[PDB]
Amino acid sequence: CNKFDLKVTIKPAPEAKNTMILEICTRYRGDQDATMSILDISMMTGFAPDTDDLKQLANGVDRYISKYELDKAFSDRNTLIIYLDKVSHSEDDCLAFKVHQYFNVELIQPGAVKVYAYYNLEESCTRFYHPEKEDGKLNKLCRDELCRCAEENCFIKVTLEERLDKACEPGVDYVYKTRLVKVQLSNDFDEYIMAIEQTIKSGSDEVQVGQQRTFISPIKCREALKLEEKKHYLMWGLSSDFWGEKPNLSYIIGKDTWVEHWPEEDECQDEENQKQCQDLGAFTESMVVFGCPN
Amino acid sequence: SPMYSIITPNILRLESEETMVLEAHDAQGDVPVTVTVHDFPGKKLVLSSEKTVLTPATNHMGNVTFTIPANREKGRNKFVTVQATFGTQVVEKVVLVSLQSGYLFIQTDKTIYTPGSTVLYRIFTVNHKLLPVGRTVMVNIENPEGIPVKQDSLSSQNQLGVLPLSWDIPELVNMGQWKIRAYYENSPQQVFSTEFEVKEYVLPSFEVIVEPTEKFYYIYNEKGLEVTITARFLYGKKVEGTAFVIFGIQDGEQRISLPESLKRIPIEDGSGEVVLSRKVLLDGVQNPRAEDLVGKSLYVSATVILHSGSDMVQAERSGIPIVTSPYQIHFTKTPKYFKPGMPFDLMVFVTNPDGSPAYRVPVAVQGEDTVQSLTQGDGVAKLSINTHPSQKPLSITVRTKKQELSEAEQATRTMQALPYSTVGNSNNYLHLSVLRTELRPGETLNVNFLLRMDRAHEAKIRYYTYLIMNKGRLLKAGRQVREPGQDLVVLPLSITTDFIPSFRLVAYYTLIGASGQREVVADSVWVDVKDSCVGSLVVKSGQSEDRQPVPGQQMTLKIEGDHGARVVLVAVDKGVFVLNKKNKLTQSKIWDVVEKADIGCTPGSGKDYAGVFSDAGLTFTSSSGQQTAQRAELQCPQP
Amino acid sequence: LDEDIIAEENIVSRSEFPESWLWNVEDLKEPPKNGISTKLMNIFLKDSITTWEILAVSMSDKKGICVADPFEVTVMQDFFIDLRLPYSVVRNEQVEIRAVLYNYRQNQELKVRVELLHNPAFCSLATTKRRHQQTVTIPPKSSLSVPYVIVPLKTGLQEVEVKAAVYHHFISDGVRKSLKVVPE
Amino acid sequence: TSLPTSNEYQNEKLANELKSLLDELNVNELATGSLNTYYKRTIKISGQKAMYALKSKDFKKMSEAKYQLQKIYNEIDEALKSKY
Repeated sequence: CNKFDLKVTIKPAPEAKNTMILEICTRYRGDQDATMSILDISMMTGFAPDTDDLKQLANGVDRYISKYELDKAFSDRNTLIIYLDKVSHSEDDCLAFKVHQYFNVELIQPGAVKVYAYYNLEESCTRFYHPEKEDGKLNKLCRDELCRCAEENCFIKVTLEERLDKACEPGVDYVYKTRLVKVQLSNDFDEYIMAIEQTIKSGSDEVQVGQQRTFISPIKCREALKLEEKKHYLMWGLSSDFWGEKPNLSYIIGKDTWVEHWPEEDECQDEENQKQCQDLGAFTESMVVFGCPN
Repeated sequence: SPMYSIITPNILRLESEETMVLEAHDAQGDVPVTVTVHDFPGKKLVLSSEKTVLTPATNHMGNVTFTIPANREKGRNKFVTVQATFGTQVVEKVVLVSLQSGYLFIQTDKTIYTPGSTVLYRIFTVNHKLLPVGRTVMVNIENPEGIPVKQDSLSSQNQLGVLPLSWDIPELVNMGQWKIRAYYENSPQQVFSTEFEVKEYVLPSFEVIVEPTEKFYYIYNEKGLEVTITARFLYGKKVEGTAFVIFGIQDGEQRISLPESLKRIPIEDGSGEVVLSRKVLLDGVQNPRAEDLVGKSLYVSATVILHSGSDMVQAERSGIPIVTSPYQIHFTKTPKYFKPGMPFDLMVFVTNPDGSPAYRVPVAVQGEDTVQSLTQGDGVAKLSINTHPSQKPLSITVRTKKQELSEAEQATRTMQALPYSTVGNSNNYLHLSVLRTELRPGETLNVNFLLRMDRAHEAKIRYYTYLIMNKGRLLKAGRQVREPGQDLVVLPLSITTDFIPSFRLVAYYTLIGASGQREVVADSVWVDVKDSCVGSLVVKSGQSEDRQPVPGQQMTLKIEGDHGARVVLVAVDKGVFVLNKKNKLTQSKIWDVVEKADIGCTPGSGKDYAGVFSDAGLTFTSSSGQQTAQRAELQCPQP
Repeated sequence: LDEDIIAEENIVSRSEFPESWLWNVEDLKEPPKNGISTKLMNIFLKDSITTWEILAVSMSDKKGICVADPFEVTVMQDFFIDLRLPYSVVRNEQVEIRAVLYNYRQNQELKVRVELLHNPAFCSLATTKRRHQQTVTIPPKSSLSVPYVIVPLKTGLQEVEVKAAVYHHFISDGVRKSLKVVPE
Repeated sequence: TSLPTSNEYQNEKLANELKSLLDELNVNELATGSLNTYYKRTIKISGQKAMYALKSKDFKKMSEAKYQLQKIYNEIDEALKSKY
């Protein structure tokens, strides 16, 4: 960025139940106010600008939108440029227009704004926006320099049978009963240092009983799993959940992974936990002595 | 008294055939002649092999064909002494020679490459006749700070004059204007260069074109400069979008933008209108005597954006002239010497400001109101004035005469033509009046041979000896016979493709008269023929009729050209040319290389008998000692 | 998979977009007629939707060199996609590529299901299992822009691919362009 | 029974003409393998047109398609001849 500033506020309006307000704020980092400049906006799948608003703007001075773009039916307007006669070097020049979702969808991609002066395009800045995603930023998982995609689902009527099934698929490669030592967290990616209490089915990871293994998850999954320390756990996943090289290996908290809170010795004495502690127990023997039916 | 004359090109060339004209004037029976070239000074006998006889059959006119080798021989011109011996008599002359082998042209597949994209290139190699020859060539690839980053050495022997080549552009490297240079291993000094830009780019999906309604701006034009902006995809289709336009003034290489002239217009249905107003243009400098702005130029940069925001394109029309008159006037295609009494054919050249030939424009001279003549499609106007037999310099001044232009808006120019300075001031002249249009090979041109002298020695003159220069070599040398009492004789000149792009004609006669004085009267004329390939080449469509082809589809290509010729193909996404259209190969670019290499430096004639000869690329040495000013300068007279 | 539309199973994209080609050499050895040898050439056009400019030079020792005029050939389509990738992205920065959908049909709007194919080497709303499509409407004689936001995940040479099909017609395009990924 | 109506006859001719091709489609699709990508890219879209067209029992779609597929079949032959 640096040549331009860009603050894109995507807020809901007061007073449908979906419609909101997009606000765009730009300033030029220089001595004079920039000359003619471009705002290259795009709508979030499902939205498109309120027209009555867009006109308002174009009537404005310092600003203009081409007839060509006005005439189209709001529905047909999923990108759109707003030309500017200037952008102040001094303070932020801002504006906004109500957008409306007319279309019902799951997984709504983020819109984005872009700015620059007509003369030079490589000196642009480019801010995303989105209702849930914090910064209009997709969900990734990056340690140091290596990133991998995490826009999938968190992990996801349980019978010893439903487990002797899902737990023999191709992906499954590690099946563990592990106790959780350290519960760390960060603004980006929280981790977990769980030590392995019994290697139920060994994987491409040469890990002896007792050793500690480091799992990770996106900061957006705090709700999916109630985290407790010294709480024992049953879990399995794939060997594609492996992070970086050996033997400093890690585990990735994904969709293809399964998570269930393994009760405690004297907690299973309860008369509602029994339906579990038993299924579990059996599962243990059924995976150690026999293995997978296939 | 017999007289032998030797006529050669002003400047010879290595490893190529040259020709020189042997003549026996007023002699009897067969005359055997031996011709020899020696290095200068001294003796190396570089070429003696050739012998010939001037039979009374062929009116004593000789053919010289020879090829000077390139033996182990600077900054100082090397010469040679030619020696022609008729019977026992021995005439000779000391001419200039050049190491200049011929030409070189380079072709690159694109005009512009990205780091890591290979550049294909061909070196076409030819002699001064533009015929494919085979020598050894060196080829450098300079980076944009001039430093050779690669060279090879290649021979064009048995390659029909075409050297394929490539170079893999490294991944990291300076962007900027790279250059490919090549010279004949014989002559390093005559280097040849073509450029190519290395940049980072994606191709654009349309082209943008800026255009002033006029090819110039008139300072008193209240409307300012009007400009129409035009955008259309590469697949031919009209563009919608908005476009930012802005102007400036150029002085020399110096460039001032008029920040205030910035305008944002809509590009609708592939087009848009926009204007610089006289006010901005003047304010934009400092607001002074508009006259001041005369001579400078304007420019416009436009930048279109599709309404989709996907793709941008810049483009700029540069150096639009600020002028007080629309037309310019040039005498550089008109000779600078006339014959008093004889009609003088004026070749006025009328260019638009930019430089382009202006069609159908009227012109006439100072004196006479009735004389007018337009400008044929070549920006040329043929006007002829009958001159007075006065030994006074003849100053002519021409002036445009277009209706709808004010007499201040019209453009003029003046030249000065001197009379032909005869021998002993005898008043003997020769004029070649040639009908002047667009000559084309096949068409037949008439050369009026007009004799100007006292009937006293009129019966004496029996024949005209004529010659043809072309690409700076002899293309033909013949005789035109005459009978006493005749002042006009007409020469049927067949015009073949071997005449392109322009040929010179020098006719001369010789006689004894007045008081036992050996004389030479002559005349030289330039005639620019219609420029175009010497053979032909065309690439039209295969399927006589059809709808547009489709991505990946088979299409038949048709190539109509000379039998046995070699064609070398390349097809280029025209999107490239929207990033860079410079440095392409053109045939017009080649004709331009060939003319600037002319050894003849004048449109027509000579100050004296001996000038006509040195003005066209020629020397005349006779037994009687009437030789031409030796030539020892490689280039023409520094302008 | 039985609708009034073409299937991604059956869309074969365009991918071969040279900037120059046909750097070939042909010889007019044919039987001269009226002095003019004629060769017929069988060439296969490349996938790009643009105008090709073919330039020929001829060299003959009898008649010399000859820059043939340029000769234009326009490859086009009534509907197609323009995948406008920039020169280079930086691994792990989020951008937004645009798929521009052109409809040059005379007089009728087009309904397309356009789709950014999944690439493990990129972080897109497109997964091994779930695809990423919208269903959109282009007026006639114009362009619809289609945002796809992504995140490049591995350096070196990566590949974005879009497919679209029009309903009720059986027209389809698909482009496969590649862009430079560079580390920070 | 007797004879079919106008529509009835034409409609059933087209269809069988059409089918007649779809039959030996697969053979074709398979010859594209050797051929330049345009052939494959083409035939696949032409194939579907047919099969939907055929099942749609509508004259237009059916003939229109009848022809699409005819062409490309011919552009295959022409192709494989310049190769032995």
